[PDB]
Parts: sequence; structure tokens; C-alpha cells
Amino acid sequence: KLTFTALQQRLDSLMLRDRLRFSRRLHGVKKVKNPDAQQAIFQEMAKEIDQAAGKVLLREAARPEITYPDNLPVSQKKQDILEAIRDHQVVIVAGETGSGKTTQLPKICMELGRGIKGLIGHTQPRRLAARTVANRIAEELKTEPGGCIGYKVRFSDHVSDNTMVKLMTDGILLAEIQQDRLLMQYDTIIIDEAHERSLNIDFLLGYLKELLPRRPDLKIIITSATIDPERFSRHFNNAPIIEVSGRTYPVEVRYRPIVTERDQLQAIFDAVDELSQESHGDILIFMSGEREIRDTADALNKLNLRHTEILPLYARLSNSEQNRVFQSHSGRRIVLATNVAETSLTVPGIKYVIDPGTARISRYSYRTKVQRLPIEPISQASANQRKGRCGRVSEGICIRLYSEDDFLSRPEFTDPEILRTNLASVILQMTALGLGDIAAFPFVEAPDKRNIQDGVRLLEELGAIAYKLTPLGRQLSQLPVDPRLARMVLEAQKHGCVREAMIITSALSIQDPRERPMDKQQASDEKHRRFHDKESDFLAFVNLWNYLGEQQKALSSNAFRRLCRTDYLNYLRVREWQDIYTQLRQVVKELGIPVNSEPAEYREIHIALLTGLLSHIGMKDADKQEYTGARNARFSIFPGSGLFKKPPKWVMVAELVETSRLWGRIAARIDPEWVEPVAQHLIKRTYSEPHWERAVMATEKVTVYGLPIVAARKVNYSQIDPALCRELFIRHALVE
Repeated sequence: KLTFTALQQRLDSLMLRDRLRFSRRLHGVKKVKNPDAQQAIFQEMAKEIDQAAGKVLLREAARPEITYPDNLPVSQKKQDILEAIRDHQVVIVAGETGSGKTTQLPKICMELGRGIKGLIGHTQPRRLAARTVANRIAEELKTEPGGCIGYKVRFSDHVSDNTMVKLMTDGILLAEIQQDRLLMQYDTIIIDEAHERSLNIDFLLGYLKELLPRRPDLKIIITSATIDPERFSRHFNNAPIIEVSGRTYPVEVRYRPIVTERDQLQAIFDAVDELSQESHGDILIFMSGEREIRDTADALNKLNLRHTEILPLYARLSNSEQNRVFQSHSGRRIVLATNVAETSLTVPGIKYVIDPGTARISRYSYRTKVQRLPIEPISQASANQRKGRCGRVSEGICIRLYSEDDFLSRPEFTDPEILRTNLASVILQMTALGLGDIAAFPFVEAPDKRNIQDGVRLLEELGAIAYKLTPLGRQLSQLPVDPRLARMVLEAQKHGCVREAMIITSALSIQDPRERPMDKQQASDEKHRRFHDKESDFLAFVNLWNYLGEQQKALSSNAFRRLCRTDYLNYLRVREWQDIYTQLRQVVKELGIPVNSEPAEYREIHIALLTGLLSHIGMKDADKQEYTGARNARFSIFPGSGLFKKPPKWVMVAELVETSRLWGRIAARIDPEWVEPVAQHLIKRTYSEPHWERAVMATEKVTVYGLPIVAARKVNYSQIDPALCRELFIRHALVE
């Protein structure tokens, strides 16, 4: 015979994912009335459970022989770590450079008996990094891709049933929460490179803590660089931290700071020449954007240096191209990369690095209430990670294109991305992943609660949204820019002005490329006046863009930088502009949105913009002076705006900034009739003074955040109040 309880024990020896389905089936047998049928269904279930328990034994028998490296970088602490993991649910393993933590910790778990009933999940910030770690561990254990080591880098990829160790990015593990909130597929979860503290890492660290009581079988550990490993231990109730001494051989630091003919890449050039005098070792150059990488790879190729291969490492590269970065390379290789190179996976034989000390960093402007991508000086922690890529027995040199006092003036750490992102994006994204309510989320670092209600409001103004995510909210969270700007891009689909909108919203995401220095004020101002538009500051963005692309075709790359210096345009930000515009154009086309070919008209582009700035409308006084904005707030146009001298009745501004007073930056003239269709979710209709006219007519007043887009329009009042119009109609129709 078979009993209900008898088969529950068989479940405790199953893979976790298979337990729930059998559990639901066993309970359903309680309905069956015929006892012969119950035992009949029990026997078949027991034969199905036997196969499932056979899968565990098969996986447990196919465990390979675990080997640890001869170099003993962490292998001495490997004996120490196996003691740490087995005893505590949460262990934090701090490391430095290529200590071998990333590749041995799944092995350490596998040897501890883990990975059998659940998967050993291991996250990485980048698709490439995750794929190489898997290939790294698979060869060390002599395992082919179908074997016990796999990786998943695209949400539509899958791994074999023989997989014992799964490697993915953070975004994938988040995507998997949606369809597996208990995360039953894993019995171990390794979070790598947690020192970066992006949104996906913080979302994952918060959610795992929320999950840990519901999953006492789950053991999780957090690998990181030595950047404040203590805070993670405070996040969980208690958490033992282990510090691994990464053996780094000495690196020499040379500070080479720089202060109309000079080239921007000239500092870069002289630094590689300096390194050339020392040796022909491989050089790694960290840079800001992909176009800057292109512009440098082109300039280093025109130099025709001796026996040197210039390898620009973009994200768009094929996997066949990234494998080339690890090839034998007979001659010298100069690798040009961005922060992607700051990840644990390194180019094998790098001897020197060149660090401009600057990086494009997502940060919310409290002053102008927008999320921007400013280029700014990296932190000491980031800079020491860049220099840490010289790690090798051979002596290496790091050249820092800035003064030593500069490096010591910079802040010690980079702000975690949660503390420099506007909450609307934070809300919009955890809503899209199902992370729930923000306040109840156990953030490792909490945001500011005052901005929580201000984020909800903006998502509500933007039609993006506890709460639910409208379909355009889903589209909104797939866009790299600020939600206000993201909304304009989507609306441009309807008006056929997507090119213009992608130009403008990428332009408004960066610090203005149009420089104005004190010595050259009249000349820079004269130059910028070429693109100004009569009725829209925004059109100056489209004018300059069409021009910079016109000369980019006509001129060589060298003569282009020369033009920037001549036309007073910060070259670095002109390149960031194109970089963002392109990254924007990729997500846009991943969605069904077309991109135009003909210039859109003034009304078509500005209605699209308007959907993002509905709270930024204003109407002018009759005193020929100030404006009235949302919520009875008043402001004035920023001097230097194209509209400043002929301000219109209805204005639309990109920025409300309060210094001496509240000013409006980047203005454009609108027609208040445009506001009505894109405002249905916010308008407040008001009626007054109904009268019988030869039905009953009333006067309608429409307001958005208190402003009168429709002052008074005669309408038929029969729908708004049936009773009154019925009464009045009877008297007049009879008297008629």
C-alpha cells in the first residue's frame, strides 16, 4: 500500500522545481472516492517520483573531480572558505584583482554537495563576462559546453539538464523572478562584482534578503572587490566576511596631467609614446564612449605604428571578435575599452594602462530635475581598479592623465546607482520586474521617501502607471533616457517625428555641448546663433545635429575635431550625444517604432515633446512679463533663450530652475489647443452658467494643473446634467 505521507518523504529527496507539481497532485488524490482508484493513482505517482529521484542521483553521480589551481591564489583560503559557506547561510568573500575567486567559488560549492537538487547560480554585470567565466571553469574541469557548466546571457536562452552551475547576468536573474518568485531552480546564488552597486545588484540584494526566510535551504554568497565589503554584512542580520589576499605584483604610477591647435587625443598619443620608450608591452586605454574609441583607433592606425594591432572593444562586437581579444597576438596589442574592461575578466597580457580618469556616469540633477549622463572624474576606488589591470609578475606602468592632487581630491567611492537615480525610474523598473512596493523593499541603501510620491506623480503624469504598469509604461522602462524624455520618444511614433525626438532627448540627457568660454564669448555666441530657431530652443538641437553630420561627411576625422574647437563645441560631449542617440535608436527599433526620413513639421515635433513636459506648461500675463505655471507657480524665461525677446502667451520649457527666481530653460511656443488631446488623464472640466438658447448651453472651463487651456467654450449641457435640461426644455419648447 501507499500513504499520503509516504510520498511526501520521496519529495524531500527530489529537485526543488519538481516538488511543487507532485505536491499539488498528491493533495488532489484526496478528492478521489474509490479507495482502489487512490492506490491506483498512488502507484503511478510513485513511479513518476522514482524517475525524478533518479534525476538527482544521475546528477549526483555525474559530479566531476574538483581541482584547484597550482598558483594557490585563493586555494589556501579555499580550505578556509568551505568551512565558512557550510556553516552560515550568507558569506561575503572580498577579493582583489584576479585572485581567482570568480572561478573557484562554484567549484567550492560543488564539492560541498551543493548544485545537486538545485542550480548554482552565478551572476555577472555583463553578458561577455558571464560567458567567459563558464568557458573558463568548463575547461579547468575538462567539461564541454553541454556538460555540467553552462551560461545564460539572453533571456530566451536555455541550459542543459546536466547543468550544475549556471552563469548569467543580473538582469537575467531578475527576469527569472517574475516566473519563479521562490527561485526554486537554485540552491545557491552567487552575486559577483557587487561593489559596482548598480540597480540590478541592489534589487537582487534586497529581494534575496526578503526571500531568505521563505528559503532556508538556499545559501547565498556575495563576491566583491575590497570596496566596503562591510556594508553587505550589515544588510543581512549577521554576515561573516572573508577577505582574500590577492597577490598583486608592483605597479608604477605616473601622473601626466594636461593644461586651438592642440588635439584632444594628443595627451593619449604622448602617453603611448612614453610607454613605447619603455617596452613593446600591451597597453590598455580606458575611454568614455564608443565613438571616442573609434576616433582613437582611427588616429592610431594612421600613425602606422610598428608591429601593433589596435583592437577596439565595443559592445556591438561579435563573439568572434571578443574571442580575438584573447588570441595569441604575435605583435603588440593596444586595447581600447570603456568601463567594460574594469570587470574581473581581463585581457591576458596587459602590461601598461592609460587612465584619463573620467567616465560617463548616470546621475540625477536635483537642480534641473532630470536624469543625465554627465562625463565626470571617476573616484579613487574606480581609479585603483583601472590600475589594478596591470596585475602580473612582470612590472607594469599606469599613466594617469591628471595630477596627483586631483586623484586625492576626488571622492573615495562612487555613489551607488540607487542614490543618484530619480525614483520614478527606480519605481518604473521594480514595477516592471514585480519587485513590489518601494517602501517595503529592504534596500541595502534606501532612497529618499520624499521623492517617492514625486516619482509616482510623474509616472502618473506620464501615463506610465499597489500599482500596475500600462503597456506604454513597459515600453518606457526599456529606454535608456529619463522617463520624461522616454515619453516624448514614444509619442513621436504617432506624429512621424522620431528622428527629431531621438536627437532632442539624447541632447537633453547630456551637458550642453555648446561651450562658451569667457575669452571667446562673442565668437562662441556668434557661432551658436547660426542654429537658433525663431519659435523653439529645441529646434536648435535639430539644426546643430543636421549640421554636425553634414560636416562629419565632408571632413576627415582630424578636421572634425578641428571644427569643434573652431565652432566652440565640446568634442567629448558631441561624441556622447551621438553615442546616446545610437543606443537610443537601437532600443527604439527593437520595439516596433519606425524612424523617419523626412523632416517633421513644427507642430508634429512639439506635441510629442509636450507629452513629456505637461507639468512644464505656462501661460503669460497680460503685463508682458512673467508666466503662470502648474500649481499656481510663476516663472520667467531664461535670458539667452531664442524666445526671450518675443515671449509667447503659451510656453513650454524643459527646465524650471530656482536661483534668484524660478526660471524656464529651453523654451518653445505652443498652441494651448494641442494640450487637450494629450491631457485627457489630467484635465479638470468645469461648467458654469447654463442657459436655454434658441437646448441648454453652458460654458466649459478646462484646466491642467490649474491652467486654463480652454477658458470658456459653449457646449450642450444635456449630457452633463440631464435633470436641469429636461426641466428648462419643457418650459421653453411649450412657450415657443
